[PDB]
Amino acid sequence: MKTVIQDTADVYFKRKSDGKLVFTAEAQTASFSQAISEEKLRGGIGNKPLYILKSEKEINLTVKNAFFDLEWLAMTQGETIQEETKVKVFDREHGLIVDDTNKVTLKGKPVSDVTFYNKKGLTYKIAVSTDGTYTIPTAFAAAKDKLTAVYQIEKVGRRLAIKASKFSERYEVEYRTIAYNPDTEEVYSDIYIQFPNVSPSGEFEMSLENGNALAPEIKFEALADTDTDEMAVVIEASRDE
Amino acid sequence: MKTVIQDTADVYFKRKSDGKLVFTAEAQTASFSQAISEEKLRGGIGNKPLYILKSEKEINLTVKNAFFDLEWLAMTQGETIQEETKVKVFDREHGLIVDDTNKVTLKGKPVSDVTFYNKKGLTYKIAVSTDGTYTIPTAFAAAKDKLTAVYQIEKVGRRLAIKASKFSERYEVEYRTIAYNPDTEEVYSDIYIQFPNVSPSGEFEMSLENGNALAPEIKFEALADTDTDEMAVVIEASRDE
Amino acid sequence: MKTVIQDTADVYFKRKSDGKLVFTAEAQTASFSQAISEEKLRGGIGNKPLYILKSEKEINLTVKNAFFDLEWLAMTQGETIQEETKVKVFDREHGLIVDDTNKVTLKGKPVSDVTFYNKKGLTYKIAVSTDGTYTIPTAFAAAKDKLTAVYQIEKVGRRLAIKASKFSERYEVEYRTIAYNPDTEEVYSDIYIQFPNVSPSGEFEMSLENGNALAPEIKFEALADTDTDEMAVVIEASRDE
Amino acid sequence: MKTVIQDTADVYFKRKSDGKLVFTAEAQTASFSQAISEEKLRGGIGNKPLYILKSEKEINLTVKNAFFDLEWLAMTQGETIQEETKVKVFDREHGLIVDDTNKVTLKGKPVSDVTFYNKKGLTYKIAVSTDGTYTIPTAFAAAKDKLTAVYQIEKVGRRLAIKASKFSERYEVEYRTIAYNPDTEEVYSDIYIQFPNVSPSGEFEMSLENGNALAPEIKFEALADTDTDEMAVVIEASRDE
Amino acid sequence: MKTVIQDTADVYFKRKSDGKLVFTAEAQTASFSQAISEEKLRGGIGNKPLYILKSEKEINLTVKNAFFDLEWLAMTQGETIQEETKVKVFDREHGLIVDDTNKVTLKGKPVSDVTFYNKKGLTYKIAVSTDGTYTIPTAFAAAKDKLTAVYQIEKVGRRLAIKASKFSERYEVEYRTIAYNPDTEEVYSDIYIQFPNVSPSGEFEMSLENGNALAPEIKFEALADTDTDEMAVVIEASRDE
Amino acid sequence: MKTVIQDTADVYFKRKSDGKLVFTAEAQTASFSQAISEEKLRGGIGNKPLYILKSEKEINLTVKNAFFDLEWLAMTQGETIQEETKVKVFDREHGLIVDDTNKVTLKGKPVSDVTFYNKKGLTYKIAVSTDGTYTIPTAFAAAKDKLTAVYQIEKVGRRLAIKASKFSERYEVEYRTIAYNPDTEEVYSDIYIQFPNVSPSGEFEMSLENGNALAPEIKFEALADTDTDEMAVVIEASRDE
Amino acid sequence: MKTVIQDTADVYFKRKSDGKLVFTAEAQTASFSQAISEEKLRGGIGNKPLYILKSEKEINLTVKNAFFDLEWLAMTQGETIQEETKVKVFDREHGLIVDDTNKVTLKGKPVSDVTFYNKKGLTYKIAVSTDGTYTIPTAFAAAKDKLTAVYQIEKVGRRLAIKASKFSERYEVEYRTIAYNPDTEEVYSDIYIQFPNVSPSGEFEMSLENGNALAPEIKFEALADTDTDEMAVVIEASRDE
Amino acid sequence: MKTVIQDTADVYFKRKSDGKLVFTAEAQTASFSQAISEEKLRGGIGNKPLYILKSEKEINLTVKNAFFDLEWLAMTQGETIQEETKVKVFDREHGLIVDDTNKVTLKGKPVSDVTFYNKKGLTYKIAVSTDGTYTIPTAFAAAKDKLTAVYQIEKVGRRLAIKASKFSERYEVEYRTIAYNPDTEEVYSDIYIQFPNVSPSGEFEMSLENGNALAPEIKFEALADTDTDEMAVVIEASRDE
Repeated sequence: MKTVIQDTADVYFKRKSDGKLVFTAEAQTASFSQAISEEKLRGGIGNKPLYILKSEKEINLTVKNAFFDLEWLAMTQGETIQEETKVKVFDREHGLIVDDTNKVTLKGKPVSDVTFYNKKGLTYKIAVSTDGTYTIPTAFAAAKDKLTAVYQIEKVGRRLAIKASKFSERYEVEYRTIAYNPDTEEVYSDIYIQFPNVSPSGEFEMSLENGNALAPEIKFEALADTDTDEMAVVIEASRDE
Repeated sequence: MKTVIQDTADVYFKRKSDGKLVFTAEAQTASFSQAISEEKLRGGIGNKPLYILKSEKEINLTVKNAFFDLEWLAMTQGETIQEETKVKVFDREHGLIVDDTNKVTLKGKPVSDVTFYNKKGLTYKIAVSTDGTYTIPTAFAAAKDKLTAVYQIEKVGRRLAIKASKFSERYEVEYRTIAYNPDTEEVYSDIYIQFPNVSPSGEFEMSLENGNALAPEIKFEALADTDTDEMAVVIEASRDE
Repeated sequence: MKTVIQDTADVYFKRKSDGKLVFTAEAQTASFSQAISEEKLRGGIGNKPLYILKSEKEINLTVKNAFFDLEWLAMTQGETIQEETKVKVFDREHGLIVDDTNKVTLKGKPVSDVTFYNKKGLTYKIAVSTDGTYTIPTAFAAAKDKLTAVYQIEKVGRRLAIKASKFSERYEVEYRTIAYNPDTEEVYSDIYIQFPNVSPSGEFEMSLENGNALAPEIKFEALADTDTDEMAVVIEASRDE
Repeated sequence: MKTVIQDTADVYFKRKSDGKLVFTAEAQTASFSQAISEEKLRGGIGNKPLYILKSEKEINLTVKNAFFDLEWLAMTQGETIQEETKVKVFDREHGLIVDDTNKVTLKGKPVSDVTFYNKKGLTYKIAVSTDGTYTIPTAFAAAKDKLTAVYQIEKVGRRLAIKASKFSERYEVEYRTIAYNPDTEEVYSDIYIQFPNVSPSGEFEMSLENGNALAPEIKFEALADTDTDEMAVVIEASRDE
Repeated sequence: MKTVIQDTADVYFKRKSDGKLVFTAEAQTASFSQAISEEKLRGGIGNKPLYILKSEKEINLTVKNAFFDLEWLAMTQGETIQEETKVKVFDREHGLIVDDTNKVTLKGKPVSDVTFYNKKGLTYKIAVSTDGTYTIPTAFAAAKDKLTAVYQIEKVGRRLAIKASKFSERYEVEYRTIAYNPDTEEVYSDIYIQFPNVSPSGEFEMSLENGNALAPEIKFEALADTDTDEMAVVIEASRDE
Repeated sequence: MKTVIQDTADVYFKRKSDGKLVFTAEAQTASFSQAISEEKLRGGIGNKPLYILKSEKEINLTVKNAFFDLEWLAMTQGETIQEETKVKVFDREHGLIVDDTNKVTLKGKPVSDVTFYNKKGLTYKIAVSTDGTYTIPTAFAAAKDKLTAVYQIEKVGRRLAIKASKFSERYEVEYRTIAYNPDTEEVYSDIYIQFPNVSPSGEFEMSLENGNALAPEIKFEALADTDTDEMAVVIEASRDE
Repeated sequence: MKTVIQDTADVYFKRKSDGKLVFTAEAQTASFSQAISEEKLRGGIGNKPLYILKSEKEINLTVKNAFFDLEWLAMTQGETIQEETKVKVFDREHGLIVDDTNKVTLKGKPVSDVTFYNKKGLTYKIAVSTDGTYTIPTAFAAAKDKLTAVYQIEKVGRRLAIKASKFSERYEVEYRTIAYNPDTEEVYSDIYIQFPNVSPSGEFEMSLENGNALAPEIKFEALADTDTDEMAVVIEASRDE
Repeated sequence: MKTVIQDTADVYFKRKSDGKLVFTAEAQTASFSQAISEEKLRGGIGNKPLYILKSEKEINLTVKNAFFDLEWLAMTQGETIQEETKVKVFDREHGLIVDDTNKVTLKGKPVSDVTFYNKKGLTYKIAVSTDGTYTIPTAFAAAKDKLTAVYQIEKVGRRLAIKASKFSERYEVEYRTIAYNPDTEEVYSDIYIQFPNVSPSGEFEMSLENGNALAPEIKFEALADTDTDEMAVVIEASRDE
């Protein structure tokens, strides 16, 4: 019976090392693609084909969500997130007014060497002062001027490390979607697609566009189950259960 | 006479072994492509080619429909759709309330472990309780909290299997489209593009995106016929004869 | 908890030799991408164990701004910016009128020879005259006609030479962005991406087309740190801690 | 400082062979690109990237004007335009009336074979007639019908021949543009880019579309100077000096 | 000399196909608004305009009448008015009182079913009431209540179908205006804005607004006649004849 | 100083080719506009507005008089008034009474087919009767009725043609107005707005409405001067000097 | 608390360099509007909209006065008033009684060609001389008849200059309005609206009609400040307490 | 049944982040609008026939008050109001009489600069004088005259900052209104409209006309709830309960 599919799929992930379950109900794209190649045998005067050898197969999976979480990034690297880490980040203060004594006051807690910029693009590089007041040369900026400061601070958070010697883990995936009857407009069937023995391929892109959304990508490549030689199964149920 | 084409084509199939005329008249795209490659032999002082050798042709077919059928994906593979098979799928139930005596009531019928998710993110693996209720611990959710449950259940339906198997059966594809007269507007002729020996290959792509129009995509490669040494025939049949 | 990221990160560049700080709070695009090398351990029935061989990791960075700064040009070609340098540039004059005695007046200060063009299109090349008035041949121009003049003048300003010597130095790069709470659209956390050992790369396209802004684009590419074996660090710092 | 560029550039070409200078004040695209061959050194466990190998620094130039001028595309192809030459061109005549004697009369001076087309799309292949009168076959058309004709004529004009020949001519190129101050909306700087020792590499591309401007394109390749190992210089001149 | 005009043009429409004439009546509004669309070509610094590529013109007409006639909708559609066509409409019979035995009669010659509405708005659909009796159930209404009845009858009259394709029958418009002497204040000239080969355009609007006249409006687009290119002609006459 | 303006008009046009100063007259409306294409450059977190890109500065002109003159239609389309051209116009006559012999006598001079309208809506199209008497068909009407006739006649007068070709005439325009001092309500300043190098464009619009004297509308477009690069000049005078 | 506003606002303008101050105390309208870009984030089964995904922001200002000040046009175009400049203007004279002996006495000081117009309306381009009376061509008019003349004079005053390439600078704007207590009707608070870093926008309409005042209109677009990221400040202060 | 509504609605706002309730009792307009968008899937051959797909709904809310309150536009831009803050405002005195010498006094506390204007219109800037006396050049104005002064002062009040990187939060809304009866005219029902999960879109327009009341306007955009899949609910009632 011909159907019409118009939604995305609910995607279920399972880890074949411990038994974790990661699910997504806000998917934006769920796709799977196939590829097959064959070889032919030829010989004799005129390399006419004499046989058709075995055809090989490969299957790829792509999943794109509409949210962001660090678990999707931890999946593609195989490295555990570390809670409560002390990191060193950058910070910037704008609109600082010098006094007639050529001194500015910093409201932050500078850690590294402080950098000062003025309205012409010149740079000053001055170490951390104890009392928060610095001395600025008269050639840099005159009294009643505007300066900006850049420095570093300590913060607390979570950490994920993208190393060069960590590609890990093997998963199992399921897709679920619905299919409609094209005559009475009612939902007719539920379609399930099962992939056992998949491996996460390293193809990552984080584009922080102007506006827009993130929509992370995750990509898998399918293998064959050892017990029963299957790579993907498609089940078309019905509303007769 | 020069004409105008502004519509898609019907994509009749027919297997050679046994007559199974597969029909589709609600197509969205039908495309045909040709490429030619060539090799040469080099020579003496000037590296000029001497004589031609090993020139080949290759014709590729692409069909994109608008509806969806499981007998359209069984053509790329070589397996068969096994009716009436009992399978295992995931299931999800949102919004379970924990009562005063730290218990939750389950409305489904699991055939595996039950995974519970709280409002920030966590896991709890418990086994099937024949009574129907489950005792959530105290450190997970206290009372008047909303939890999510994920199971595995059983269902009956059609079941395909994408294996690495032998694809043998060859088909006879034929397209049909009508052409219009630019001067006065009525049909002038019908255009047929009959491929005489085609072999399932190339690739497949199922992209489930959150809009609509799944548009299943299939490709084929046309090989030279044995008796007539043909690959594709283009026919223009006028409506005046 | 899942969040929504709709913004462009602020970028910070720091040279690892001295510590020059160049930042941008006006960026339009900031992205990084990953790549890996994949192959299969396969062959057929004999090599039934199929396994994915993963090797080699690539991390690339691209930043697109909206203003123009010459420090970005100086970064990709390691060379200090010469300042207050006398140079020679072209300058043209339009709409000059020939007098009765075939003598035109130039109000510029030429250095090289002077080239004169007429309205139909020719060229007269003459040397420099001290008083600033040049004789004109009778055939090339007539009385009360229109001419234009081109020469070279002297100007001062900055300079930066592109030599056939590859750049040097390595940069620490930081991206900073923010994430939003889904259910109640308030700011939840700040996300930092850090690259500790990253080299620039030469991929420039400085296209100046009419009616469009410049939007410079710079490309970096990452190498492993020699101690921690890292290439990038992703930090998610909550705003309530 | 951080300037804004929102306009194209005026270009200047000077030939180093004799003396010539050609400029543009109407260009539509001025582009300058750099390409460098980069490979990686791979090491121990995980095939980590450690060092980058750079070579082959090349610079290319792209100029697209708004007018069509035969002297400008003669730079990218080394030849000379032979003015005032006779040549053979194609000609087409429409709307011919045939009398009752199956006779047709042409106007013009054909030099080659005459081809006739009817209203259905058939071809007639009559040779040249001395008095410009032809006798169409009865089956081709009847009285009070309409036919069109194709033949060849001779014309006088210019002529440029594209061959396989070495040009070996050198130029000096200069680009000039203006740059505004973002917080005062006044012109702040003039930006010059200088290329000595350029050569006209041949990558011509000409596309004529349906109702669209042509914008001819010419490409150049910049080579290193043999006196100060420079390939391009960048100059920023402030109007306050 | 300085004609004053203070009236509305008396309009006449004529058709090419057969030549019937309409609008022997009084109008309210007439216009012939004219427009030109231009395309630019820009280049150089500042995007100065160089040359144009438009060569286009258009003329539009709008006529508004204070009366109603079915032919004014026949010119906005590609169809003819069919006459003596029996058609089905809706009638009504308001006012019914439920008695003890529920026996009330309807007058007329109904064809379709009758619907009855009470205070609670219950439908209680019944078939054709062949006699003048129909029952009422208790939950519908009590004794001595008020009901309203609706049904469908047949009528004979003129008809005008509206289809979704095809338009023909170019028209000729003449704005018969009258000019008055500025001094005498009596007819000085007779303005005859004639317009050959106009085409109807479908921008119809029909709204009824509680007692005000409908005042239908018709729109036209004027084209060059065949060869003379006289899309609009303005004629001034005199009373001196 | 601040002044109050209540009057208008005093508009002068002067031709550039020949000296023709037109309508030293009192008008109704005389406007003056300005348009600039502005686009916004955005970047950073939140896509903040930070610069405005401005170009394509244009100025238009609008004049509306109080009388209708064909000398003012000639400044929009370049086409000379073809004076004394015989033209074909329409004419209707009312109050025709049917006699007892089915005869209708026309006192006019018909030159085309005549159309008769009855009291109900029957249209009778008949050819020109040279005897001055018309035969009345029996089915058209009965005796002692009122009939209307419509036919074509010829007349003599002026004629202007609207084409779609060329406009190459230039003018200089000046506006004069009066401004009063607010504290005295006496005449203080004369304001002159002068536009050099104007060009007529076609944007005509005249609506003939009932009971309303029209205002013919004429539009122009100002263009940049060749030597002064000025579009409009605003001049304020003083009555005390 | 709750206030009632029924008045306009006093408007103050200040230039951000050489802070020229222009204020108005007789205004008619002071408004400002805000706009943002909206979208939707969707996903999952169905297309349920998840969140809003807000975007770029815009603020526009409009001021409408009741007097005429030349400085408003001088801030629409980034130019300066040039005081005490001598220019040429037009002049007209009616009521010229034609004196006998072919003389007409003048009363002004013509500087250019004098043009004469007769009763029926015709031209006559004479030239210039100290002829209190010129010499009439009896061909034109007769003695004791009417004549009108038009010529030019010289007058000194202020002037502006609208150039083809001019900016609009940047400004700070302030609106002041009063608020009322709704229970007792006494002035409670003063509301200030401060717009820093705004730019004038050129869309100027200046229509002069028959007794309609002039009512100027000026428009601004607001851009964010670099230091505080502020686009508008709304203060309720100056409360009489 | 059929009810007549002649009243406005009372509005309640509820912030789902801190538990803040905002209540309106003096409203003028409460509007609620709804739109449905549907796209259709099309097949091939001949025409492109149809199939109806799933549709989407959008709901908008609009509220208008009668009193001005700073909390209303504090929700469009989510940002708190800081109390008792120092601000700089403009001020001016009129009617200053110059002294006998040539000096004037000011009974205020200027901050930045004083810009004197005279009765004819001019400008004389001078820095702040500590003695409270200012000297004017005699050419600017003379003694026994009147001048005006404009400057800045400092004040203390409440303050709202409209920033370019801050949007609103999530809210819940309810409208209440009263219906009538068309026969007994007493009262029939209370109509409630409830909107969960709304978001205030920024479509802001506050204008200050002369002698016209100010009514602030607020807009919203409905989003479906995460539990009931609902956008807005309409609740009827009755007075008989």
